Amino acid sequence: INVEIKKIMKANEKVTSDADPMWYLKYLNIYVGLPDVEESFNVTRPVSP
Amino acid sequence: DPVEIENRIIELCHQFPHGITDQVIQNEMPHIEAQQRAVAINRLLSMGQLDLLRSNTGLLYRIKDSQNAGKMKGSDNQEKLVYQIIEDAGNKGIWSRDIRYKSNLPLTEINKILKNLESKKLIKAVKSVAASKKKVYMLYNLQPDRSVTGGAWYSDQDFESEFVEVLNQQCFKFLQSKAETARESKQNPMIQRNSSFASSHEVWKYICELGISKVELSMEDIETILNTLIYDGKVEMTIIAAKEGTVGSVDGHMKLYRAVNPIIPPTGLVRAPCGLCPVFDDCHEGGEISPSNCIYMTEWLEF
Amino acid sequence: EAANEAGDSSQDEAEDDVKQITVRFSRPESEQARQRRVQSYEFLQKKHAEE
Ligand code: SF4
Repeated sequence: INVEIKKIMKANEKVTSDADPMWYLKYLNIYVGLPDVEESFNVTRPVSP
Repeated sequence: DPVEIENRIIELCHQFPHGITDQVIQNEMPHIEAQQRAVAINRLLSMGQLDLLRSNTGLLYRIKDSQNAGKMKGSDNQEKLVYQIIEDAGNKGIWSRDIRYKSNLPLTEINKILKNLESKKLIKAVKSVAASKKKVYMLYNLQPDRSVTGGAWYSDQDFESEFVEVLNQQCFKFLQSKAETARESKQNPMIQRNSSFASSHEVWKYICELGISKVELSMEDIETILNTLIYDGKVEMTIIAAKEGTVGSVDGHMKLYRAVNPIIPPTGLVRAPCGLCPVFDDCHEGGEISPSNCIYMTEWLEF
Repeated sequence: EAANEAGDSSQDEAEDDVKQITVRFSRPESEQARQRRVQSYEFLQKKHAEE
């Protein structure tokens, strides 16, 4: 989660389609953050195991 | 200076739109050796402003089509890089899907190119009668091929069954009348058979005199109609040897058609409901489909 | 072998094999296909021969 995920994201950092050139989707940096629960309406909250 | 040589070659190509051979370039510019001219031609071909043709007289160098422009909005590069295969297709035409796959461009760009080319009268879109899926694009100057589009039978991508039926009926009536006249003449068996015979040109002129439809019917069209009639088991065709005459269609051969009666009348199997039954396979003594409680035989005996 | 196939007959009539204009599209090559072409052995051999 600290090293290998970043390498995987870098291996596929750029994705583009053949049609309509000059269009692309570039990934910059990926984060995992702390554990949270999606119970609240559009709000996160710390949850214990 | 090779730039001057290239410019002079381009001017000579402009002077002769059909292409120029190496002899013409040598005569116009004799003070330059063959190696320099070859290098200049190689550079001209590398930069993409000339095309090479191999004719019975040798090699021809033609200026690439750039003056004929229908899509000037944007870049002439894609204009010519589409018109190239548009022309290559030419009479046979090419669907929009094939143009897209050959151009390796999105659908929007090729649609824009086609619209802009149609605006300045360079390409015409005609509906493919063989497979009415998309419209094929062809050169505006070329005549549309009958196989890919058009045809004496097809009218607006719709087969005229009534037209071919009327043609068959009229041809059969004419051949039957001719055979009846030949039989009634009873002058001599060989003369009778020769008179009952009808050449393709004769029946074609007869149909033309009738004038059932407005579309012009060629000789091969009436030939195909008579072939279909033969396939119907109603007429007979024979190929005789004739060098030249009023037909002059086939070299040393002439097709003569005559109305002939069938070999035997309807057989006995068809006279029974069992022979024309569509569920004949499921027939069984004891079951739902039994000859005792059959509806076909019931209606046949009642009639 | 080609010469023999051509001389299969004693006298060969003038063949009407005029080279129709088979000028293919310089299709825009996909980046993957372009890299494959660059990494092809024929391309490297031609580049070596250019010198
Ligand atoms: S349904 Fe009757 S008439 Fe028809 S095939 Fe069977 S037995 Fe014959």
